Formats: sequence, structure tokens, C-alpha cells
Amino acid sequence: EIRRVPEF
Amino acid sequence: MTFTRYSRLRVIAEIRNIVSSIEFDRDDELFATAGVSRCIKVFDFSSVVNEPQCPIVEMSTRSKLSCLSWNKHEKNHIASSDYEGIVTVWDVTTRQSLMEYEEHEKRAWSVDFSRTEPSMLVSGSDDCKVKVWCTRQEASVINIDMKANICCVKYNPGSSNYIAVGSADHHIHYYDLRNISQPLHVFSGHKKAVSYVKFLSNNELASASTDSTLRLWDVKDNLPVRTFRGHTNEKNFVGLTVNSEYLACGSETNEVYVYHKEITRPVTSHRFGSPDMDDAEEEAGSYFISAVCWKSDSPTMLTANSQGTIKVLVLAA
Repeated sequence: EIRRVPEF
Repeated sequence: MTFTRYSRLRVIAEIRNIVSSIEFDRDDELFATAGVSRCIKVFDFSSVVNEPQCPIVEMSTRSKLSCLSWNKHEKNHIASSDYEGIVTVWDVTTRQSLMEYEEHEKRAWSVDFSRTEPSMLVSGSDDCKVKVWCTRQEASVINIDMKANICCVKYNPGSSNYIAVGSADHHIHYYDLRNISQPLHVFSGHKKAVSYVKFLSNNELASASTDSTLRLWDVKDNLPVRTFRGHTNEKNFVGLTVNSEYLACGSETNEVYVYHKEITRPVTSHRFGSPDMDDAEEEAGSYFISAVCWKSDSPTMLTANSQGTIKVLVLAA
């Protein structure tokens, strides 16, 4: 989760 | 001929948690790794390839690291972006932080040192700002308020006036830093956040996204070119690296993928942790490739995964 890409 | 020049990736060395970034220095002599362990490690490439393993530098950091970028002129300088938002320039010989840029208010996902104006570096953050910095100045020199999270920033390789910005809004915003009122162009096509942007050349830009595609774009004529498919990338930063001819990326199946820029399907792939004999433990979906980096235009690549394993791979017939 630390490398989860954000969504707007 | 091109599709069939290479059919496999050979493992030529292995160092056996998440490595967020793996990058070669200016001369492809040293490489550095960084990630959640709060430690920037520098390795000698030739030593890693030739010997049966220890970093030559370790620099402890206060925060988890997201990205590294070596300076293209000052051999010994490397930038990091961290989860506090700090963008640090380090000297790997003295181990000291040379600059600690602290204006971002949230994690800085990306940093990039310019090739052509080597004192310039750019960062992007969850605070929705792109910041351009000069190593001779403590305050940012350009600030762009983007109004969506910024996942990746990259300078054009031929000119420090242009940056590609990959956003959580699903678009690549391509800016001329001399007039930031509007980007030169905004490239739409990805269906999810754009996690990486990397240039193959002055006019060719590649992107990765959590829509399980890479895309190639023409930044001279502002055109979509090609979409690459085969890998699995629906959630994480899994790495993107490109050179004049090839794209490589990670996958959420513990596999590295390689594409030739002219062909939409992989030319090859490599599994980390493929089972042998009666192995019956974790499945492939339990690990992801987390960082990749070509050794310039050669068939050699560095790769790392979410367990911290580092491999040197080489495309081969």
C-alpha cells in the first residue's frame, strides 16, 4: 500500500 | 528481425524491503537503490556483475524514499524524494545532504535532475504541486499548481525548458517552463493515474498507468502513437524505464516485461521466483516488481522487487 498509486 | 533479436532476459547477477527506485550514475558505473528501509545504498556495477556483495555507500534517511535521480554532470551527487515531501540532494562521497528542499506539504513521489542544465531538478507531490529547483538556491524557482496529485515528473533529455508531468487525473501534462499559464499539450488516453513518464528521445515520450498499459506519445506533433499491453498493473508503482528502442516495466505478477517501441505485445518477460520441483508457497500475485532501469541504450537492465531482491538482467537471443 505504501506504493499504491493515487487516484484523483 | 527486431521482434526476434531477443527472446529472453538472462540473469547475470542477483543480490538477495520494497525498493522504490534503482538508478545508474552519470557513467553507468555505480547504481543506487532506495525505498521503504530509509537507506540509500550505492553499489559498484562491475563488482556486482563479477563477484559471488556489499554497498560501497549507505546513507540513512529520516523518511521512506520514493525516487532517486543522479546528477548528470556532478558524478557524486544524487537526489531523493521522500514520503515527508522532502527533496534532498546528497553527495555519495561525503554522505552529506547538500540541499534539503522542504516546501512540499505531502509525499514527493518523483524527482528528476535535468541532463542539459544539470543544476536543475524537478519534483512532484501529492500536494498537487510541481516544483523546479536549482542546486544553488534554497527556494524553489518555479511552482505549478496542478490541482491533482502528481505521480511523476521528468525533464526532456534535450532541453530543460520542457517537463512531462504524470497525474492522478489520468493525463500527461507537458509543460514549457518558460510559460506555465497552460501546458504545451495535455495527453489523454490512459484510463487511470499516470504513474511514470520517461523519454526515449527528444520527441518520444512513454508513460505507464495503473490501467495496465504503457503508452507512447509524440511530443513534437502532440500525437498518440501506440499502446503496449501484456503486463498487470492495476494498483502499484511497478517501474518504467526506456531507452532509444525499448520499454521495460514491472508487473503485479512478480514479472518484468520488455517491449520494443514499435510492437504492442511484449518481446519477452522474466519471472522472479518461478517455482522449482515441488515448491508450493506464495503465488506470483503476492509480489510486484518495484523498480527498473536500463543501462543506457544497452540490453542490460537493473530490476528490483517488493521483497528487495535486485537482479541484473540482459536481453538475449
